[PDB]
Amino acid sequence: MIVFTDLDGTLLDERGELGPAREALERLRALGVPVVPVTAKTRKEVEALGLEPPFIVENGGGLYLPRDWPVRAGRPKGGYRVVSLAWPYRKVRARLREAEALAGRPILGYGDLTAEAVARLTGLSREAARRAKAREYDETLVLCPEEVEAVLEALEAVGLEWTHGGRFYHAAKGADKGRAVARLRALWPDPEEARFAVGLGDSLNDLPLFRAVDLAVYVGRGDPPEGVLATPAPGPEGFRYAVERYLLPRLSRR
Amino acid sequence: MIVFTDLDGTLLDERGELGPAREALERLRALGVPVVPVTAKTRKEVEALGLEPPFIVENGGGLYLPRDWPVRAGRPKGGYRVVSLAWPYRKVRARLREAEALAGRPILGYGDLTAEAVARLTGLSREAARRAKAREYDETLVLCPEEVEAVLEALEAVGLEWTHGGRFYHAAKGADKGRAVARLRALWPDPEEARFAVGLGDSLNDLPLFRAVDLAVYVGRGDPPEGVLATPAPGPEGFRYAVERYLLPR
Ligand SMILES: O=C(O)[C@@H](CO)O[C@H]1O[C@H](CO)[C@@H](O)[C@H](O)[C@@H]1O
Ligand SMILES: O=C(O)[C@@H](CO)O[C@H]1O[C@H](CO)[C@@H](O)[C@H](O)[C@@H]1O
Ligand SMILES: [Mg+2]
Ligand SMILES: [Mg+2]
Repeated sequence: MIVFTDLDGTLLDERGELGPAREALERLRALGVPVVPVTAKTRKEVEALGLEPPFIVENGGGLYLPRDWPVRAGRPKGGYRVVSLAWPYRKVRARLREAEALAGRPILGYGDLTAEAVARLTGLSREAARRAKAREYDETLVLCPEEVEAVLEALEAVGLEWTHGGRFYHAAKGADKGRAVARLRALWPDPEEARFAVGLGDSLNDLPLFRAVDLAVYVGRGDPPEGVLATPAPGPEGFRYAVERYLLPRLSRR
Repeated sequence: MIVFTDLDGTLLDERGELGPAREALERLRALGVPVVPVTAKTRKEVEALGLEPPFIVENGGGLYLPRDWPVRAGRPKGGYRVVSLAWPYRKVRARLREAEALAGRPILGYGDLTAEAVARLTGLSREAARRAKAREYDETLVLCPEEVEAVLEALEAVGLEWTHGGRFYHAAKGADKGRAVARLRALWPDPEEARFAVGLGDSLNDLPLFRAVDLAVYVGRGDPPEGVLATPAPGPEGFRYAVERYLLPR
């Protein structure tokens, strides 16, 4: 079993911290069950949480592996090995200018904003906002609700893909959480261990994750997507519940 | 006679330079008639055009005078004395943060954006965008058409004032082109020279300017405000027309 988990609104509390999930994560570690973050966050943000690879960043844009992963893949990038699945940020940003020209409306993303502005918009500290701005694949958009319909159509017209991560829309090309999870499972050193995948998440950007796993669990607000399990409470309390009710039983058996 | 002139759309053209206005300006110079730019642009932008003081920037937020102006006013700053008429930018920005609270939504302006972003949104070069970001009084807001009304109501609720510049909304407190014109006229060394003021503007946001002068000329497109002269063609062509038809004869 491998557990693939989203971060914001799933494993992380409302302040972006891992505290509330520690107990459940320790249960999993004790049982030798690997946990793989699969997130809209950047590599810099994941590193700041103290999370080690393998992990998947920017909505599946990048798969990061340990430098000594037994299966040789990707290219060395700063102490890791990286498998790039999506277009680079620079290309997304260039194509966004074309979308903006079509929409006839400004389309602002983090790349247009100061760290100070991103901090104000997100509730992050200035330092954390700098990490959120260090994007390699995916752009986070800052859209007024009134312009969303027009903007999304403009993104499609210019060949970009969009998703939504809980509070913000994102634009990218080739970044899909399920594509990335599939790739990582195919690169797993122990085929048996990778045979059964669990996926937990809370937002639209997790729908492809749920399709790529064998057991899907929704810990967001409201009703779950069809065929995905719910928990009584959202976020880390939902993650904890899922570990204790859905996973632990499956880990003994017979 | 003093000629107060808006920049963009009036003295400047599509790309932002002097069309058939160079000659019109040299004529006024030859007659020893002062020309005072009155603009939404920053001091750094006006300097880049090579314009010498006196000039009025940021929609009347600041009046810049030569350091050696014969009438003592304002605060010394290098080659200038500056008369600040409006709240400083930092204070406007702080009030904006409050306005966001009431509006329950982000209110973004140039201060929140990179020079690269400002350049893309305005059509300016990165270098020109950096100068447009060097604001001392007034903030340029970046608003989608559908959010404008909610935002304006919030700005006013927190004690800010707003104006429309031609493409962007602006927020400030105490920046008014007419107030700045009246102040400069009162600070003019030779009262006889400032007795008759002319005001040329390309837009309706030049109404405060039009009210503060004795002869108002609209060199924009379509009908001019009531009590304001017009030209057949806008721009420096309008400026030239206006100078030839309305001024030179005096
Ligand atoms: O889209 C969102 O709602 C969130 C959560 O998915 O991600 C963005 O917002 C987060 C901050 O709220 C950043 O940490 C991420 O990098 C990204 O920019
Ligand atoms: O609001 C506008 O439409 C123009 C003209 O009024 O001023 C803003 O926009 C100009 C760029 O178009 C800048 O040069 C000014 O500094 C200011 O930010
Ligand atoms: Mg999430
Ligand atoms: Mg103008």
